[PDB]
Parts: sequence; C-alpha cells; structure tokens
Amino acid sequence: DEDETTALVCDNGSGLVKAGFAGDDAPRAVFPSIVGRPRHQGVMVGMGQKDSYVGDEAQSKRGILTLKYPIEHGIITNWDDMEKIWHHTFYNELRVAPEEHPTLLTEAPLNPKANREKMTQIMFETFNVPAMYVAIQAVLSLYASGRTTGIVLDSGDGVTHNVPIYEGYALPHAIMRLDLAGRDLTDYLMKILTERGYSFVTTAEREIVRDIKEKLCYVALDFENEMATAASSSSLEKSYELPDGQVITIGNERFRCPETLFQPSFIGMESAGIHETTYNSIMKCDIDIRKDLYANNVMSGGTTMYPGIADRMQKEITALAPSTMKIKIIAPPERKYSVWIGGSILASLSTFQQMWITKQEYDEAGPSIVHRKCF
Amino acid sequence: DEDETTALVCDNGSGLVKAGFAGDDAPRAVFPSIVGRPRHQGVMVGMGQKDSYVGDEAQSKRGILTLKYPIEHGIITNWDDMEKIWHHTFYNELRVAPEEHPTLLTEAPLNPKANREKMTQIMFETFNVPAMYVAIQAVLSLYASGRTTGIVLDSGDGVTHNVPIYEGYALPHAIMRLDLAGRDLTDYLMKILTERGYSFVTTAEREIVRDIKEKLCYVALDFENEMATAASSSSLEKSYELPDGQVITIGNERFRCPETLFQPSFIGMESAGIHETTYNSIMKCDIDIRKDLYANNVMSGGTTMYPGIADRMQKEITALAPSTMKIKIIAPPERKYSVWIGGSILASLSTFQQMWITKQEYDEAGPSIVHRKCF
Amino acid sequence: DIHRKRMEKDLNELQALIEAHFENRKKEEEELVSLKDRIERRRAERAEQQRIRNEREKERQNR
Amino acid sequence: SDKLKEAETRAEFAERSVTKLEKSIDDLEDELYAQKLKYKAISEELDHALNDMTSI
Amino acid sequence: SDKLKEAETRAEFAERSVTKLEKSIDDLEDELYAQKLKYKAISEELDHALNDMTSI
Ligand SMILES: Nc1ncnc2c1ncn2[C@@H]1O[C@H](COP(=O)(O)OP(=O)(O)O)[C@@H](O)[C@H]1O
Ligand SMILES: Nc1ncnc2c1ncn2[C@@H]1O[C@H](COP(=O)(O)OP(=O)(O)O)[C@@H](O)[C@H]1O
Ligand SMILES: [Mg+2]
Ligand SMILES: [Mg+2]
Repeated sequence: DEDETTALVCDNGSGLVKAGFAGDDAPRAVFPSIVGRPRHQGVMVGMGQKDSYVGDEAQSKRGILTLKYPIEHGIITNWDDMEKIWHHTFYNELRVAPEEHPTLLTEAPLNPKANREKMTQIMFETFNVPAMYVAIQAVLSLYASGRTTGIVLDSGDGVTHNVPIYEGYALPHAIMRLDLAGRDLTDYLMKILTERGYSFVTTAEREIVRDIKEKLCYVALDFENEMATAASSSSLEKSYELPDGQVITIGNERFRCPETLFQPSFIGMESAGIHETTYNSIMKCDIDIRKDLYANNVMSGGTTMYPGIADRMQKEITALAPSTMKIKIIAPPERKYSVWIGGSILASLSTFQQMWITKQEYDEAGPSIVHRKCF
Repeated sequence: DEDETTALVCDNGSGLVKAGFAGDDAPRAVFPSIVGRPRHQGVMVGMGQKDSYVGDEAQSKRGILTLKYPIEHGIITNWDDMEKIWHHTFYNELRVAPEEHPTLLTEAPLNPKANREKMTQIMFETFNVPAMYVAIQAVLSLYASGRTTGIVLDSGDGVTHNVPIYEGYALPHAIMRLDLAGRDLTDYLMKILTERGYSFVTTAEREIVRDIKEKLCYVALDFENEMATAASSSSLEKSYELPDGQVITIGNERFRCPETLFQPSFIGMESAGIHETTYNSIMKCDIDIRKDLYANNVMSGGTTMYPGIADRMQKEITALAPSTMKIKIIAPPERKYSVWIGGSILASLSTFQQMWITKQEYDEAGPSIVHRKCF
Repeated sequence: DIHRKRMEKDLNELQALIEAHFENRKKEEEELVSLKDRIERRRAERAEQQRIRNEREKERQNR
Repeated sequence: SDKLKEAETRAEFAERSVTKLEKSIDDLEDELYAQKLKYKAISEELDHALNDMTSI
Repeated sequence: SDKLKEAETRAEFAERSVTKLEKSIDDLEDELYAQKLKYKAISEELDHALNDMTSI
C-alpha cells in the first residue's frame, strides 16, 4: 500500500474486473468475471475443500468447478458472490484495505437504478470505504480517447451499447443496448462447430472457443463471396492447436462468427446489425452534428482486439450515409484497460474530491442520496 | 413390391432403423442399430463364416459376436457398415430395389453438414436411388403430432435434443443437444448394479438391463423421500426374471436410474436436468409465445414408453414457470414409429415431388447441391 | 487538458518498450550461456557413462 | 543358497533397469539438445528482429 | 555366506545407481517439458505476427 491515501480505481466491466490504485497507468489485478463452485461434495481431507474459487485459481480449476456467472448482461444473481470476489481482489490480489481509500467504480451503461441502490447499500454496510463515486463506462472510454465529441460503441461480454456524446454531453435519448455480446458469439460458434463434428456444452470448451475467436477469427469483407471462395481455400482455411494436442481446422467460420452481430437474422433478432443501431442513434439527434458523429465514432471493449471491425464499420456507414465527408474510426491499442485509465484520470484532478460520496451522507439519506449525488 | 413407383420411407433414428414404403401406416422392417462381428477367426466349415451380422440375426447371435455401434451420438464410424445394413434392409428385409423408388430419410437433429455431404455422396455412388430427400426428425415428430406449435424433446439413444418450433417454423437459436441418452442410462444402471453385487461389462447384459429399464423402472415423484421409504419397501421393491432363470431384485434403483437425466450431478455434468434445458430454450425466444410453448410441449422417442416423464415434466416446469396457465403434455402411444408415419405423410401430398433431389442435380453440382436444395 | 497527459503517458510506455526488451535479452543470454555450458556437460557425461558401462561390462564377465 | 539366488535375481533386475535408464538418459539428452538448438535458432532470429526495431 | 555378501553388495550398488539415474531423468524430464512449453509459445506467437501480415 502506498503511503498516501490515494483512491481505489476499479472497473467492474461486464466480462472483466480490473482494479488498482489511483495515479497508476494500468490496473494491477485484472481477472475475468467467471466464478467456480465445487461440482461435488466433501469426503476427502488434507487440502482444498473451499467453496468459492475466483480468478486464476478458478481458471486452473475450471474442470472441477461448475462455472457460473454472477452477472450476465447486467443482471445480478447473488450479491454474496460479488462480496467474495471483491474481498479477494482487495486483500489477496490488490493487498489493500478499503478503509483508507475511496473507491471510483464504473458500471455498465443504463444499469438498473434499483441495482445501484442495493449494491451501494450492501457495499456500505459490508465494507468500510470512506467515500464513493460510480460512473458510466461510456464517459470513461471518452476520457481515454480524450475527445468530447463522438459516439461510443461499448462491446462488453453481456451487452453492446451505442451512446452518442457531443462536446462532452450525454445523449440518453439516442442511447441503445443490444443483447448481442461475447455470449452470443460463443453460442453461435458452438452450433457451427457442432455442425463441423465437434459438440461440447461445458464452459472449458467455451473458453477454448473464445480463445479461438481471439486468435483466428476474421471479419469478412464480402460475406457470401468469401464462403464461395472458401469452399476449398486450402491457404485461406486456418487451423488451431488445442491444448490437448489435436489440430482443429476452421475455414469460413472464422468470418462467419462475428458476422452474426452484423447479420442478426442468422439466429433470429428483429434488430438489424450494430451498424444500423449506430445509424439510427445518429439520426435520432439533430441533423447538423451527425457528420461529426460520423467522423468521431469510437469503439471500446475487449472484443475490439479482433481485426476487421474498423474496415467493416466505415464501409457500411459510408454505404448508409452520404460519402461526402470522410469517416475515420479511432481505437488506441489495449483499450480494454482504457476505462480504468480514465478512472485514474478522474482521480488526477483536485476537483474530484468535491463530490466524493462520503459515509455520513449515506447514513443521513440512505441509499436514496445517490439519486441526487451522482445525477 | 407394389406395382406403383411409390417412395421409400426410412427413419435412421439414433438407436433404431425403421424402413418401409410410402402410403403405409407403420414401417415394415424395424431393427435396432447394433452390428455384430465374428469375435474370432475361421477354421470350421459347413455353415456360417459370415462377417457382418445385422438385425434379429445378430440379436440371436449376440454372444458370439463383438457388438459394435456404427453410429453413436451421431458420429459415424464406418460407412461400409451402413452400406451393408442398408443392403440388408432393402433386399433381405424390405424385399425392395432402390432403383425404382425415391427415398425419404430422417436424420438426427443438428447432424454434421460434412456428414451429410459424405453420406449423400457414398449413397448416390453406391446405390441407384432415383431421387432423395432428408429431413430433421423434429419436424417429423411435429407432423406426427399434427400441431405447428410446440417444443419437441427428441430422446434418442445417443442424444437428447430440445427444439422449439412455433407455428411450423424452426428456432435453431433455441435448439440444444444433450449428451445424455440410453447409453448413459445403461452405464449408470451398470454401476449401480455393480454396487448391488452384479458386475457385467458385455453388451448382452447391456440389452438385459435396458430391457429391465423398459419393464420395471420408475420415475420418482420425490427422490430422497422415496429412497427413505424404499429402505425396506418389501412391496415397493420389484423383481425381474432373467432369461437364465435367476431372480434379480431391485428397489430404489428403478427410480434412481432415469433420475440421473433430471439430476446430472450424480455422474458429473455441468448441464442441469433436461427440464432446465427446456426452460432455458423457452426463455431464449421472445417472452410472449413462451406460454404457448409451456402448453404445447411434445416428447418423442423410444424411451417415452417409460412411465413418469409426463408428471415429472409438468410439475418441474410449473415449479420453474408461473402457475397461471395450465401446462399439459401430449404423447400418442407408440410414438417411436411416429417419425416414420410423418415420412409417409410427406409422401402423401402431391407437392412433395416438386423438390425430390434427382440424380442429375447431384451429377451437376456434386454433393454441394444439397446445401441449396434442402435448406 | 487530460488528453495531452495521455499522449505523454503513451510516450512513456513507448520508450519503456526498450526497457521491456532488456529483461527478455538478459533471459536470452542466460539461456545462451546455460546451453553453451550444457554442451561440455553433455560431452563429459557421455564420456563418464561410457567409462561406467565399461566397468559394467568387466563386472559382467567377472561374474 | 536360496538367499544367494535371490541376490543374483535382484542384481540382474537392477542391472537391466540400469541399462534401460542409461539408454533413456542418452536419448532424452539428445532430444533436449536438438529442441534447445531449434529454440535458440528462433530466438536468434527474434533477436535480429529486435535489433532491426532499434535501428528504427 | 561370503559369496552371498559379495552379491548383496553388488546388488545394492546397482540399485543405488538405479535410483540416482531415475532422479536425474526426472530433472531432465521437467526441464525438457518446460523448454517445449515455451517453444510452442514462441512459435505460436511468431505465427500470430504472420497473421498480422494477413490483416495488413
Ligand atoms: N486480449 C484479448 N483479445 C481479444 N479479445 C479479448 C481479449 N481480452 C478479452 N477479450 C474479450 O473481451 C470480452 C470481455 O469484454 P470487456 O472488456 O470485459 O467489456 P467491457 O469493456 O464492457 O468491460 C471477453 O468475452 C473476451 O472474449
Ligand atoms: N418398446 C419399448 N419400450 C421402452 N423403451 C424402448 C422400446 N423400444 C425402444 N426403446 C428404447 O428406445 C431407444 C431407442 O430410441 P429411438 O426411438 O431409436 O430414438 P429416435 O426417436 O431418435 O430414433 C432404445 O435405447 C430403447 O432403450
Ligand atoms: Mg465493453
Ligand atoms: Mg428419439
């Protein structure tokens, strides 16, 4: 722990938890949001026999544990799970006590207000954090980009959000949430791999196939033409070496998996591709600034490490929108940490401690005070 | 052979092959999918000395043959085995030549596309069928029920599939395959009988214990309470007369075997009971029609001859789902033939010959034509 | 104002790039020297085991 | 005498085990050698890539 | 008795050789497996960079 009473910066992103100290450039403890529980009961002795397993421990013990998600698309299952994982993060991973450091947290866009009230109340009772602040990840990604104008595409693991912000002003009237995310990607890839001869249901293979998505997946420039040329495609077809050692070969599926977000009709969504959701979002607001939105679009999330989103994005928007002004996307490398960086940025300036949510305000007005203290 | 050129209707169900002519009410040649091979080599003469043994011949010669499964959970071992068994079915059992009759076949849900392309190619080269059509067994069971709305639970011998179909349209996004089936049932019963003092490994006892499952098995209304009262249970305990003549007595095991599908944690599956798989399947799709899915669930397969699936099904779904609307299951007697009946139904109408897969289409576009001709 | 600070920190990481190189290069050189000494270790071990097997053979005919 | 035949039996057992283990050691050390050499070659090439980056 | 003692001595010598060679094999085995774990890592990563060439 630093000698100074600097604040805690924790991004509880929908899919990854990244925690550390204020003034740091990158979060120190970063782990996926999976939680493992003993698949069977206790009869043995001498070691183990522990209920909750979180972090890399559960990653190593994936096979023996039922792998469960305490949060999915924002919905909260069991607050005890968050209690334990935050205990682990603060003491076993961050080696910090929350008594002496206020916490800045980031929440998924348009999270329930009742969810905020309950989570804040359990937090304040269970923990002894001196002060509090929670913010939407959209403005955090904006801060990471450091440009007040643009539309943020936050692609988490449970929801994809499109949020327009002009000159550092939120536009909730033009903000939308789409239920397509990593979960859907894994599902669709699971069914295609089932049609390829490999049919698995458990979560270990879920992580294997999301790793495959991280490594080999394409974003098709032209879809049906690329499957037409991918009929044989000995060179274009790509293989992976699974940890057991078998060589699993995939061809068109590499660019037929992310395509589903662009083409939701593959597995039955009324909503069109996410580019349509950015398009409608843009036109909902006044006409004039729309061009700037076209030229200032930002994309954020862990998924963004994949190739192909930028070219597809610009080409389709230019197809939909007039091609007079030039559209260009901006995306700094390793932007999944960017939100946490913005949290540090929030703690950088000396005005931030004017609106810390202190203990006594919550003791006076209950959780309801946040309704007036954040917004 | 009928004087008319009516089509062949063949259900190659995962566990049973049922073949016959179109316009017939029930398949003529029905046999299990076991295949027997000589356990030793040839030195004797005067009789026998034949490699492949299929059908009732292998059933009578189970002891002398290594009993092997050419298909397990959809996976194909050796196409030569299917070649021989289809030869036997067409000529020795159906007494029909496939030259003059197009074939309607049913395939296991979500079968590999590569499997379809290879099986169709070997079929067309080896055989001289004039025309072809292959369909998923889900819509066949739907046709047997004759109601366009419902969720089909296909419980084969290798896989159990849950498929929702609303107003006669498939919902692949909410379709799932579970690796629990007859094989698992026999295995689990084998280990319990091993704990009862009787330990066998060979397939003859596999068929004996599946017969026991057909005859005596219960589906427990309440599980732990029924073993608690089954401690002694002189009346509730039930016996079987094995063909050798020994009397083998089983008590709670009768309802502790099918329970494993409902409670997979007994032998270690991450997936919960099949009722959870129907539940998740239902919610994946739009909320509104879910009630109809609750009220229109159908179950199909040879296993369905057992008692207890209906009461357990409804009670657990009512426990999981709100109990306002009444949930009722429908299951016609002898529904394992129902798929084949639906095949006959397909040949009943005069529009079916508009999309027969003729020889010349396959000769033009290879197997790839099916990718455009069926779906 | 915040954005220039980011432009600067990235620059910090950028030069840090070479600093990330240094530990990898020392580890590479350590592997280098370990393999190079393993060369003569393997050769001497081969000679030693040849002598040991010679003693094995003489004890074999001696019994 | 029975103890002496048992001693000769255990001696032959241990000597055969020794021969097997020696051959295993030799083959394993040769395999490890070739493996390390291939890794060294790739590491060489990557070091050359680092030097080129520095030249930029 | 003297011959039994000589044979027992030789057998014990051989058995201690067995155990020492087994330990050496263990150490070598662990080192080779690790070497290879990192070899496959660096090979996969060079391939990933080549995938970068494809994206460019
Ligand atoms: N290094 C990486 N490369 C590619 N994809 C990644 C990487 N790390 C994480 N992901 C993907 O990002 C997803 C998590 O998104 P996350 O960054 O938590 O969203 P958010 O920005 O809302 O927190 C995971 O499902 C994973 O598939
Ligand atoms: N008369 C019967 N009574 C009870 N169970 C049966 C009967 N006939 C077959 N079965 C069971 O049905 C299973 C075969 O299922 P099957 O009907 O082939 O599935 P599918 O409907 O996918 O073809 C066998 O394992 C057997 O245990
Ligand atoms: Mg995100
Ligand atoms: Mg079935």
